[PDB]
Amino acid sequence: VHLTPKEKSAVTALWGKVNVDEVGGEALGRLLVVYPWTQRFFESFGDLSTPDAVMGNPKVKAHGKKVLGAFSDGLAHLDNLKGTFATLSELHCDKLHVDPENFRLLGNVLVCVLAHHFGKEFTPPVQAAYQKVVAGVANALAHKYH
Amino acid sequence: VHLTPKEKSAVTALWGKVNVDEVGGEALGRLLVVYPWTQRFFESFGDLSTPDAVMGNPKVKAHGKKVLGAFSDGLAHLDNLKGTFATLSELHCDKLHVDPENFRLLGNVLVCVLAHHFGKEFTPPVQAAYQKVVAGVANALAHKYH
Amino acid sequence: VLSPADKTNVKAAWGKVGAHAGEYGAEALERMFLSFPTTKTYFPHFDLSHGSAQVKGHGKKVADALTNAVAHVDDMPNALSALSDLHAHKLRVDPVNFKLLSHCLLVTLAAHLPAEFTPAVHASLDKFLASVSTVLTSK
Amino acid sequence: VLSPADKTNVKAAWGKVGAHAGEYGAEALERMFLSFPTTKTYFPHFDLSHGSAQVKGHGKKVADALTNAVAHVDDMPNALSALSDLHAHKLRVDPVNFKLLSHCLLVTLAAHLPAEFTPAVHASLDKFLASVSTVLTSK
Ligand code: HEM
Ligand code: HEM
Ligand code: HEM
Ligand code: HEM
Repeated sequence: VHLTPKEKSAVTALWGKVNVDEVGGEALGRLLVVYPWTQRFFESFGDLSTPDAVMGNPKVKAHGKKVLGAFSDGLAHLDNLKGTFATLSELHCDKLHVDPENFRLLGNVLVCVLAHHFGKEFTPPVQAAYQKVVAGVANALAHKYH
Repeated sequence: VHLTPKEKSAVTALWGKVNVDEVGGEALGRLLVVYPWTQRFFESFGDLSTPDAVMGNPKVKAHGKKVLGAFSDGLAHLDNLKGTFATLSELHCDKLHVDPENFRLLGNVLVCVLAHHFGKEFTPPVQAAYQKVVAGVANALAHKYH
Repeated sequence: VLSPADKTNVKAAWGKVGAHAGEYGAEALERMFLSFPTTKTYFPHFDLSHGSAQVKGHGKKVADALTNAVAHVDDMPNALSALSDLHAHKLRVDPVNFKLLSHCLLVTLAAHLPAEFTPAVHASLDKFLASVSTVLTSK
Repeated sequence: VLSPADKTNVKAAWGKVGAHAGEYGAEALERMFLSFPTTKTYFPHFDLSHGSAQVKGHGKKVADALTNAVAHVDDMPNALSALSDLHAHKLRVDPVNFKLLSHCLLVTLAAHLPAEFTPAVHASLDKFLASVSTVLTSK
């Protein structure tokens, strides 16, 4: 993927404002609520019986923080997503066997969460920049599948 | 993608038996019949009004021959699908704007055509080898999207 | 299939759109064109730039179709029959593209209606837009 | 939606399966497990190797469900209701996987019934399997 400088600027400036303790858990929790088959991978997380239980589940919030960290790492290496996500690809593809369509879904949930938090500041060009990013991360995470 | 020697052997041995004048046109024609939105890209080909008209259309057969040639080229370079499909990726992504899901669909139609022609010889392990191939081609053809 | 809660959630969230219906439809289209450039080729007769009167007018038509689907949510295949024929027969819209526009509609709603865009309502809206998409690709 | 020709085509092609119904269902599962290894994780209690009595028995169940759908093709959501609840609620089967199995069923039919697998019938079978898949992922 290739972001223009304008896009890179827009992405980095928004990301600096992201709450790193909460946004990842919100994206992961929404993934589990909106696409419930994904819960199959989180049996050990306990109570996922209702949307409120999912969103407030300490393990969802904690795990979501790790997810967001990887996106942050991706953001720092837009020109080497593949090496950045190498071990995570082995994990998600070879060990967990997550269908890679779900990487696309989680990236798009993250985009919805950014829109939710930033409102009008999440303009159409800002979204377009973030779509390049989340596509790039999804493609890199799926590398062990192709 | 990585084929085992057993898979490479199985793939190359079947391909040597493929009718290069007909199989590509059958795959392209079936793509147009089974997934009719794909006809949007072939307005200049004339009569596509019925399955018989599609399959017997001289331009479908001729164009399908070109498609098959690219798969043959891919088969010769399993370790460099990206460079092999470079110009085709520019064509299909940058110029034609074909959604890359359709590359997956055409590859799977090709697999059905191979099964149709080879019957019992198209065993489950032989199919699995070909699925690696057509995934590889689809991924390479989509490179300009990611 | 849409649950009773899905139907109430979608009606409630969409009800908040008010006079902005056309505006949000136009914004979702703009989001789609910029984020997913492949979709632009369906509109060679439209200028797709910001402030385009053509995109604005089209957003109103898209919104009106969604409103029709909300209002006839138990009878969507019937309510959207004409639109389904148009999108499949005449326009040959690739089914993937409905997922793209649906996503952009969710983003638009999230960006404008933060109180409405709860996790449950997000799930309901996604199911609703997927149901609309299924009808529009059914022939 | 399935056209009258789709329904006749599917009935005709499936009618040719005869006593091989279970066998072809088992073969499609095997094709899926080998071609798309991600799908294997749903069956930790089955041995997935060739000749597996468990895959054979399961192929019969899959075939019986498809036959039920063919026989009740205008009432599929109802006929497959129990199966839909199972695949979504209990098993949490990723929707992508239905496309994988559907493709493997087409391959199996093409490999066994070359006279039946015309372009038109291929199109009808694809639409039918996609309709089955929609029901099985609908909750
Ligand atoms: C952009 C997409 C994704 C990113 C960036 C991501 C990131 C991560 C990260 C950073 C971890 C922590 C690994 C560690 O402890 O070192 C993780 C673990 C995990 N992920 Fe994801 N993830 C993504 C998508 C998904 C999806 C879609 C699923 C399932 C639907 C999933 C299932 C899991 C599971 C089950 C673990 C725990 C594995 C273990 O601890 O053994 N991931 N992921
Ligand atoms: C594995 C997937 C595919 C392969 C390997 C492939 C291969 C090719 C090849 C070899 C050509 C000839 C280019 C030339 O004349 O030098 C071509 C042209 C073309 N392809 Fe494909 N194709 C694939 C998928 C598709 C799909 C899915 C579509 C549309 C649904 C499509 C639409 C076209 C069109 C419209 C042309 C003509 C472009 C022109 O002459 O200007 N292709 N393709
Ligand atoms: C939520 C999904 C969608 C809805 C509700 C929707 C609704 C509509 C409506 C109401 C119209 C005008 C109908 C008429 O004039 O009779 C229309 C036209 C059209 N739509 Fe959509 N649509 C959707 C998805 C899409 C997608 C995904 C695409 C392509 C990416 C698309 C491409 C078009 C095109 C090309 C026209 C014709 C415009 C013209 O020629 O002036 N639609 N749609
Ligand atoms: C054409 C699509 C499908 C049909 C017609 C079908 C049919 C069936 C049937 C009839 C059963 C047994 C029901 C029962 O015991 O009450 C079953 C069970 C099951 N299916 Fe499917 N299925 C389909 C797709 C899938 C897919 C794509 C997957 C996963 C990749 C899957 C995974 C399972 C699992 C894990 C079971 C339970 C087996 C056990 O625990 O013993 N199914 N299916």
